Amino acid sequence: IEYPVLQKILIGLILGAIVGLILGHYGYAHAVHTYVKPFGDLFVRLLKMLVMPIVFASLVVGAASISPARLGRVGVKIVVYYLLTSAFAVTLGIIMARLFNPGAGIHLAVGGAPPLVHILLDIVPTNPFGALANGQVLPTIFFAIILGIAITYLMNSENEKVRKSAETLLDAINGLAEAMYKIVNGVMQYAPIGVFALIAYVMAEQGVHVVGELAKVTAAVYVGLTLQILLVYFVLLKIYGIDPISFIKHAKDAMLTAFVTRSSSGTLPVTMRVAKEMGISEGIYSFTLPLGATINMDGTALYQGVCTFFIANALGSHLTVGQQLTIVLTAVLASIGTAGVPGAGAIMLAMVLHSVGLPLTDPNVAAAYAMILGIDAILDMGATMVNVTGDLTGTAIVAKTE
Amino acid sequence: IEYPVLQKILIGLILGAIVGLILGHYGYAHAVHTYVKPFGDLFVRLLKMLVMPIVFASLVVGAASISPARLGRVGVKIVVYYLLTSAFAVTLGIIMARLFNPGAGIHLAVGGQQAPPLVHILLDIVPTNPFGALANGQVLPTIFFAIILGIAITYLMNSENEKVRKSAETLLDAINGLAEAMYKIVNGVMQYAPIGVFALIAYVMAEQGVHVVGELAKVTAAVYVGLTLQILLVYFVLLKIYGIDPISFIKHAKDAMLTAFVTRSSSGTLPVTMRVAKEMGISEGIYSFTLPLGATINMDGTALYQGVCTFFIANALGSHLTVGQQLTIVLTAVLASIGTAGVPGAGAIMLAMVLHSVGLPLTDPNVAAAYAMILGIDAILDMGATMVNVTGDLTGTAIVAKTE
Repeated sequence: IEYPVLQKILIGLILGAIVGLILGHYGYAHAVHTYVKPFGDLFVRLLKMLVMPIVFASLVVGAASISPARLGRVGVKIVVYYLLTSAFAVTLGIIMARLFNPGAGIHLAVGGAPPLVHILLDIVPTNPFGALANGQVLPTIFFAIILGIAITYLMNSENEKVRKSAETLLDAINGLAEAMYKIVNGVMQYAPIGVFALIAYVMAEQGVHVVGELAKVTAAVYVGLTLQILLVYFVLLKIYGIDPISFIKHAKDAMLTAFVTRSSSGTLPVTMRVAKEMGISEGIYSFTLPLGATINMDGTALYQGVCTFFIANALGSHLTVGQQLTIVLTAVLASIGTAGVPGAGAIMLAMVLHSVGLPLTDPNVAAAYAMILGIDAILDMGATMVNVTGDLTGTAIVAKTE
Repeated sequence: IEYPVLQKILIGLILGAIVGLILGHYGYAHAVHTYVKPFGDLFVRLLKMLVMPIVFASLVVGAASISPARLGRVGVKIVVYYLLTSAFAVTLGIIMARLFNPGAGIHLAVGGQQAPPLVHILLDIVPTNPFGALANGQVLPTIFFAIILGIAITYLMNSENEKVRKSAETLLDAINGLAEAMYKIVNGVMQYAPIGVFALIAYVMAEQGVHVVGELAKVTAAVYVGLTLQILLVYFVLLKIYGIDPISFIKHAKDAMLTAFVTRSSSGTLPVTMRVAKEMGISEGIYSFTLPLGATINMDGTALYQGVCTFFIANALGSHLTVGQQLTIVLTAVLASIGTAGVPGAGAIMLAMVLHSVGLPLTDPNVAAAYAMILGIDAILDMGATMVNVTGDLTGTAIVAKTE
């Protein structure tokens, strides 16, 4: 139950990727799935477990921070933060989708409803207890904020049974909040097993596919986001003090979980614990790391920039070069929010085709789309890991302001 | 309601193929479907209409032929006929699938590397209610009844009673009244065949023509010339070798092939297919039992389409395909549905079913990807495969006929 720290993770990752990529090439991809996968799950399981308490609890406490600003500000900022990162991510994806040209081997050309208001009203839960119980991040967010603001106001009550109990609750809640961070490390001790087993399977069952013209989308994603980290985030970390390499130092574990869990929200326990140990206050990170996981577009903007190209160019089309954006922007904007779920990228890509006019019925549209689906998991890992890097970057910059 | 004969069809076919292929390239493939298709259907409608009477009626009469042999023989022959044509079709498909090599642009490899009873389909041949049989479609149980009825009528005529010998005639005549009546309609329909043909391969070229491009087109080559080579090298070799004049055959079988190609439906063309065997001069005692039992037992098409398409997939997922061990898979495909190859789109189904057997299931999103390309070209690869099946049906008939 001992041994080296987060190199033990990197020992799992590289050793897994190799043993999986090998094992699926020799076809046992299924056998890997029935023997290895469940240790990879048990990791995501234990992380998921925490996500609800660790968010709800932390954010009642995170409304002990100055309410009118802080939770009125920052929200204004971190929104405008993602605007100016997603903007850069879009043009970094398009200019990666021209650079690499994934549409040469195919080459096979075939011709050719959200209300918002009834999703805005969904933010406000009608039963917070249910909210928590039955998953749900973004209504639990809204409650916790409204609770901790209410508690704040109870402490300034001239009565002192009230001022009394007010404390009791908030403390007891912080008991939980803290308790969970304690577990998040208990889990992390199983993270090398979890990582090894996860990208063992994910490399067996979709690695072999990363070959040929399919691989030419994986290039423009993986180096396209590698360039989002270096050229857009570090440029923003450099320009706001906080030291770029000391950042990766601290954010090591949240990125290696985001990459492997492939789930933005499913890593928030680790994501948040890195912001504690980094030294941001709960009053910021408890509201910008969850509202990040669901509002962050850096990933989808960069994956449906190069994948949008791949399809438009594989059915042998111009793609209105430089009018890529018209489609890529409209994709992001169709689900500005709720990009946290794994596999979500594939869904919007399909949904865009409904808008493009090329419906998934056209058996060659469906053919090209199915190739992306044999590679989506690899393209999802990188997109989430660059999302949760972008989440902390957004946090640590706004934090070191307000 | 007048004008030139079957050139009017060829005027529809070439003019349609051009106007459709053009119209779908400019995207109106849907608009072609909502305006043109329904005149193309109305042709297949009217033909379908006849298929039940014209088979049932014709085959009761076709048991006026000498029963113990003729319907005991020929059946033995025409079975063994298709054995030796399908054998040749298999090796003509494989040796077309190597010749053209459809698996170069993809090239996109995914690992892997990895139920019919028959007896409960044999017992389905015997209907349990002939009336229903007829009513609710069903060719191959209506076949079995009609044969059993006309044999029974034959035996009633040799009855020493002469009310019996009397009514026996009445029925069989009245039935031949129908049988004939239908051939009369089959020309009434044919006068609408140029409109039908134009409208059908107008749409079929709009909605799947544009796809016949690149590596997809390299399967259409090895099908269309692969079956063009079945006609010339296998059927004419058998027509030459059995008297019946090869070019005088196409003369007579012109209309049955241009319907089979455009209706894409083996059984859906039997009215025309049969009328060509009347006007060719075979007896009902043969053609009424070898053209329907053909439409459902003929494999010349599927053997040649799932020879080159089986390759395309095995080779597009970048596999050896065990060259020369193609047959192992191609034979087992044909043999999985020896029968019931008559339905349109059937070829696609077995191709999928083979992958279940190969070990590469349709779930594997690149298996499903390559398969989906074939599905964007299936209709074009179906027209040719049915037209060469119904050419092989009449060839089988006219050769066995000119024997027994």
